Amino acid sequence: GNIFANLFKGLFGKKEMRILMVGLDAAGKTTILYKLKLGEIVTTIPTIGFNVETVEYKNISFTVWDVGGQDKIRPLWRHYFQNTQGLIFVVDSNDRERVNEAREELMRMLAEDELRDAVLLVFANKQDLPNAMNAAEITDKLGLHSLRHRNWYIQATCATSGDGLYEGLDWLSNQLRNQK
Amino acid sequence: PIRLRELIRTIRTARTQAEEREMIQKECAAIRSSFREEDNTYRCRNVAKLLYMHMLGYPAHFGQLECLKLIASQKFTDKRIGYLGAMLLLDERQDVHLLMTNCIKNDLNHSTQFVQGLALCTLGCMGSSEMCRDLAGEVEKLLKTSNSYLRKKAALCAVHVIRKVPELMEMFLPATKNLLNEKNHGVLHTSVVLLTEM
Amino acid sequence: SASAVYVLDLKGKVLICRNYRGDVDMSEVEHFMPILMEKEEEGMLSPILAHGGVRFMWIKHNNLYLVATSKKNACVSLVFSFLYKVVQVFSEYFKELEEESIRDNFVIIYELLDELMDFGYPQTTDSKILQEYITQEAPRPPATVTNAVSWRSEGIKYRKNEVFLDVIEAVNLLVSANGNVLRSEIVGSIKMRVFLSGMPELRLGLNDKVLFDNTGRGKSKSVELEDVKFHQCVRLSRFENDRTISFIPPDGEFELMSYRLNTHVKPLIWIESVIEKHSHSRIEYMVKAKSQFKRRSTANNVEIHIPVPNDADSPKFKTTVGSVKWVPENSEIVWSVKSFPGGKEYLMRAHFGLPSVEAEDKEGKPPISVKFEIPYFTTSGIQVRYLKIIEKSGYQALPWVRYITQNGDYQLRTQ
Amino acid sequence: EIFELKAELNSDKKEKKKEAVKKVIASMTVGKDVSALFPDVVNCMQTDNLELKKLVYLYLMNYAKSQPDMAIMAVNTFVKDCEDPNPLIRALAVRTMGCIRVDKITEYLCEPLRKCLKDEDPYVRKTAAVCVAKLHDINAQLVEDQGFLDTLKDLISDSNPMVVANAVAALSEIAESHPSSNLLDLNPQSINKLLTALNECTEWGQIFILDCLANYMPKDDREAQSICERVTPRLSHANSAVVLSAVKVLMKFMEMLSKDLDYYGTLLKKLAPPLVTLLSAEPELQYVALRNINLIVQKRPEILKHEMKVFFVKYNDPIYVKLEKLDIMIRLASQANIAQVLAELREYATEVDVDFVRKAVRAIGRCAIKVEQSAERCVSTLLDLIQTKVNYVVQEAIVVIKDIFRKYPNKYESVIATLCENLDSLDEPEARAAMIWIVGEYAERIDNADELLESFLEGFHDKSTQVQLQLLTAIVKLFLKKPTETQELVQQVLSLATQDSDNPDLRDRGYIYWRLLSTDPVAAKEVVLAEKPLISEETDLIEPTLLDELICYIGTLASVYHKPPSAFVE
Amino acid sequence: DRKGGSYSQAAGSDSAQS
Amino acid sequence: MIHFILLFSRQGKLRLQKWYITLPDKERKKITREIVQIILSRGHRTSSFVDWKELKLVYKRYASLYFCCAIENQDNELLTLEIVHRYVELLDKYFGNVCELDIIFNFEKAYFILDEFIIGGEIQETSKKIAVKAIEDSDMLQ
Amino acid sequence: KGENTSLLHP
Ligand SMILES: Nc1nc2c(ncn2[C@@H]2O[C@H](COP(=O)(O)OP(=O)(O)OP(=O)(O)O)[C@@H](O)[C@H]2O)c(=O)[nH]1
Ligand SMILES: [Mg+2]
Repeated sequence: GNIFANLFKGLFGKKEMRILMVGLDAAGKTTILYKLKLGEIVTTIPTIGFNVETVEYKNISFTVWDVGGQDKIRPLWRHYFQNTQGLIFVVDSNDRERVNEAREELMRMLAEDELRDAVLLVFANKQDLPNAMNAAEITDKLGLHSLRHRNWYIQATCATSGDGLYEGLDWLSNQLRNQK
Repeated sequence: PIRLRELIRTIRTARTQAEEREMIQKECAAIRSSFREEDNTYRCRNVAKLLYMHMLGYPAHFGQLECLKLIASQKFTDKRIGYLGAMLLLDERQDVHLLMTNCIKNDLNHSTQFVQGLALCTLGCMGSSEMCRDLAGEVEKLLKTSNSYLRKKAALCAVHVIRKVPELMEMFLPATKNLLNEKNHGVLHTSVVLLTEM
Repeated sequence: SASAVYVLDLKGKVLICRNYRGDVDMSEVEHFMPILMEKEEEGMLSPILAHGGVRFMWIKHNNLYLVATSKKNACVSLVFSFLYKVVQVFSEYFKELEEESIRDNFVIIYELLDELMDFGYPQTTDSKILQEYITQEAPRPPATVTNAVSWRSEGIKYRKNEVFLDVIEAVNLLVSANGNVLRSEIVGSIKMRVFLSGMPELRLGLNDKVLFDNTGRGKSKSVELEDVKFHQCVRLSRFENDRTISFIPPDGEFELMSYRLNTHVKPLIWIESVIEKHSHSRIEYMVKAKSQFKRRSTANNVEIHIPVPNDADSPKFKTTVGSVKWVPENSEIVWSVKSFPGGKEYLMRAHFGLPSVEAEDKEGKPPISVKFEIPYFTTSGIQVRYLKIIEKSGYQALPWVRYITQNGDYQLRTQ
Repeated sequence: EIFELKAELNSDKKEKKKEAVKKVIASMTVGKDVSALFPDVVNCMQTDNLELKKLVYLYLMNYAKSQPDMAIMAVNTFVKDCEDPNPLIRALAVRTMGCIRVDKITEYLCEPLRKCLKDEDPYVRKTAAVCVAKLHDINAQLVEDQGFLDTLKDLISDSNPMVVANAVAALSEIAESHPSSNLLDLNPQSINKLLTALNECTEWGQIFILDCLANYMPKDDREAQSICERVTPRLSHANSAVVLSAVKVLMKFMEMLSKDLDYYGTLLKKLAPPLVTLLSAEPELQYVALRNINLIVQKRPEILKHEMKVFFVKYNDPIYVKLEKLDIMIRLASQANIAQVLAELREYATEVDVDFVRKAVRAIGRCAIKVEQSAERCVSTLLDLIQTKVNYVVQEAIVVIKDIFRKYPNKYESVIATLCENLDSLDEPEARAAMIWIVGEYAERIDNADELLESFLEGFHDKSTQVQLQLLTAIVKLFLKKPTETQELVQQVLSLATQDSDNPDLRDRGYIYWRLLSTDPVAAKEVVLAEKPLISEETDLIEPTLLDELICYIGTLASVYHKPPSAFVE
Repeated sequence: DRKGGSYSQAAGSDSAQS
Repeated sequence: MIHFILLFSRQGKLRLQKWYITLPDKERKKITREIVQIILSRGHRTSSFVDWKELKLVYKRYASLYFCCAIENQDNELLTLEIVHRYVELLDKYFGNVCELDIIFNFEKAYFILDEFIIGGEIQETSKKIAVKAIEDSDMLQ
Repeated sequence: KGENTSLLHP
């Protein structure tokens, strides 16, 4: 066999990668996806089903599959677990009562033997109010350090501002791609 | 990606029931292999083959997520294939149409008159007890428009919602008032049917 | 006591019919198809139907059902034997048993049907004997049918006198899911292709346990055949008297004796398979094949069928020896091995995906069946001792025989 | 088409006549009514070529009843062909003469039949013997007048073993329809002569030779011993029907044999290998073999006592064979192979056939009821099946538990707690009624019997008559046993079954229960909650009179269906 | 050669049993 | 409203199926088999109307392949036949000399035409040219 | 055949 075509394609960029968008409802997941794709704070109705989009950055097509946090859609996250390489968790630091529910949902989704190669991606959404915690208090409460064989990274992203999205994208690219 | 005509000819070439079942399984294996790779180019052919196999009497449970993925796609052929799959292999008792509510809502505000019409037809054909609850607001918005080609679809969707949800008829009374003067025969027939149902 | 022997098709059309008594109307065949359809759709379908006072007993052929209508209390076993004889005659005359020859060989088919049975009582069933009086390409009937010897035509002459034997073994193992074997029986099959001049009276002699005990040599390796079924040429009285197997071999290939005795030894091939099937996520097949047979024997064309999931897709096979391929038509993993030396150990690690949506109905757990076939290996240990070929004219025969060991009903129950 | 075919058949060219005959034969096989051209083909009948004569004879036989009047133009041709030097032509003419169902044609065929009865050719003799039987079946009076019985009887005592077997079969067929008057039975010399030609008969002649002995009844042990010794070699025949016929003959002869002698033991030992060999036959004959084993199992169950491994149903076995395998295992089930039977039933409960699962459950229940030593194992298997979360399996387990409790309820109190909460939402009438009966009769180990019956009383007025009766009986039993927690429940049941219940039997039962409660509640304990006697299990063994008659009818339609020969023929 | 084991010549009778 | 529409061939094979009632797959298959058996076991002078399961099952086949419908007992019977004839005419006009061969291969086109004509069991376009024009415009979109 | 025939023959 010959791999000349593959080498030629990789000389200018061939890897695309994937990504997932899961978390509690009203956690800034749709707004974060809109900011990553377009770059504006778009107001949308609650995600009854799901939203599928793609982001082109660093020569990698970062496809984002937004998943709602509805009760009827919480157990539907297993549908996107098939043929999935990445996973992004959106935390809701502005909902103290919903923080436990989000942590339980993340633990349930992380306790499946089918989703093992998807590295952890914790995004601190709603990072605009004083009640939002830091990048370590939320991780300590969620116990991200206790996830064996899981590469998790906590990043604070402001839905209204958009700061920290570039850092999260760079971290995801570094975790997915292991080349120069 | 085998074409629909080729699959139909292959099915017709089978004489014995066992041979036909073996051919159907051989085609379904390739279809499942293509679907597991997240194929998006020849997805329409795979969807058509799966629908043909299901209509001939073969299981099509594995081809449920593919139809949902194609419903939220952008291609017209892919959207039509997804709508046909949802109408055929999707029902209220399927339990996988809950995620289709978001796709229907997204396609309900589409500027194209074909995607929105297809979504409305699919919603009317496979209306559920919960889909109409979260889709009643959007149905009434399209019923007050002046689109002759969409007025009949809106009337049919409202009739289907009323049949599925008898308590939602109160939201259609102020929308069907002063709608008996439509020049088009289809719009008048839809209005008469809606009035009779109410 | 069949009333009318007819041949049906896959669409319910009677390819050919031949009434023998006329006590059953020819229009009753039309109701056989609806009756069969109703029986199949309700699980009550049986080879013997019942259309009111007429019973339609027939078997299922390759492409048509040879249904033989009857009205009285006819022998069902006799009808089945007649149908089997007719099928064998058709196979001998026509290489293919399908609708292609039914509509093309009617001229000879009608003559064969008329000559085979008269008034519902068959009289001639030997294909070799019947081929000398009914041909598709007529002289007086041969004296073999009238004579006692109806399985060896007289006057056969050949340049050489060579008889080829075939000691084919059938290793059938019924291993339960617990790991133990329930039904482990080996059925012998001595098929010989006799090609000699004249009408020799073969005197088959083997190392039978009963014969060794009678002669006083019941201490060496003797085959303990629980059931021995001799052919028509084999004299039952001679075998019953002193275990003397004396019979006239026929012209061609035929089954002389069919031994069948239980086996209490370990299986030749041991399959240790595991199923690490995740709940709608993936599946693992840690199947290991252990060859318990002698190292001097090689199991050529070893095919251990591993039943994989019906809806499994994107499967991966991590084996050691032999090619592993998944056939979606059969819904199983075929562990095909070309050469399997005795004592070898092949390990495979299957890995296939599964759809997220669960199946609507259960599919069952078909047993895993191996297709091992080791030639020149006799599991039962029975060896041919002598073959007394005696001819009135006097000639030096050159008998030959080969031992072939294969797998019969060697299925392994799944977990 | 028709005109062209008639013109071709009415020509002087043999090449066109043969083509016309072939086309006519193909049209009849293709399903074309060619009986209108029967008179045209009559002229082209006396032909030298044997290829066209057979087709003409077949057309006449198939077009004889349709046009009996036009068949009068073939008696002379048949008479001429009955004297041809070639044995094949004479045999074909004899077969065609007997195959024609013409009342005015068989009368003139007596002379050719008589001439061919003493034919030197064995094929001609067999053809004449077949034609005599055909004529007797068509017209018994004509055959009796022609005196063919004497000629048929002398056929058995002549040479030509195939012809002798054919004559014996024809005589048996004639006597089968005969009223038993002037039977063709023979003394021991005839039996010995038939046995002497049995070893020289063909595969088909063996059945004819062995069927004759099925009617004769031996009178002495020496004659029976000789018959058994001569039929012993038949057990090693490649033909499946020959082995079955030999087994039936041996079973019939064993009725006169003496068990004190060693002949009975040798016959029993030599019959098991034959049954084992027959069990490995074709799937079509598998049902026949299973029926024969079941028929002979109820008569001589000591032969196949140790044959249990071979009764296991295979994965590729047919439904008709799989169902019979369970019945065979149940009939041969014993404490020696109780564990093997339980293991086989457990594996058979994991299949996908609903009918197969029900049959396996019924077989397991029958084995548990028949053998009390495996009652605990059967109960454990039923509990595991119920815990398997299968609707059909759950119903089968509930039915099995209900059946076992009525038979062996002394130590069945350890399973009531497990069955108290076992998915009682199933709506199967055969399972809900059984559960209600078990709760009512076993309302001692369950502390929530009244609470459980509350859910079943919501629709007692419209559930079913049997279900309503079972619920009323359970409520009455609970009130009699524990009237403190079911005092209002009994009154509610009486009100619902006596006022709103329109069932006649149910209304009468409710009225009787109310009268008993209002007359003497203390006496209701000794009247309603009394110790019922031992329940007589339904024995599956056939009646001895039917078994003896079924023994002689082995391998026929009366044996597979397990019915008398006169209860299924028309 | 032939698959399933090479054919071997057979004896005439039990020479050791007379 | 039409509960379900099933286009079955004379041999019993079904070339089209569109049910407006959410029923189980096994139940739907059993209902289709029963409808095929009833239609296949009926003469040519049965009035083309069958009261099966309290449903006015109207059968009117103009060729080898037959047609079926399930209309509730609240409307006229000739309306179903008129709707079936109009649908057949529209399909013939859209396809052009429609035969059994084009139905099996062009099942997607027939399904799209049925969806654009009848939605939810009720009629959507009374005219025969407006529906054809809409179908052509939708097909030309790509 | 019987399938190539037009449904209505128009
Ligand atoms: N004003 C403001 N609102 C925010 C911010 N971050 C998150 N939110 C809230 O988060 C919600 C985001 O919802 P969407 O963007 O539509 O998508 P989502 O996060 O998946 O929410 P659901 O659709 O309900 O599942 C908004 O409705 C906001 O109320 C923020 O930075 N500023
Ligand atoms: Mg969202």
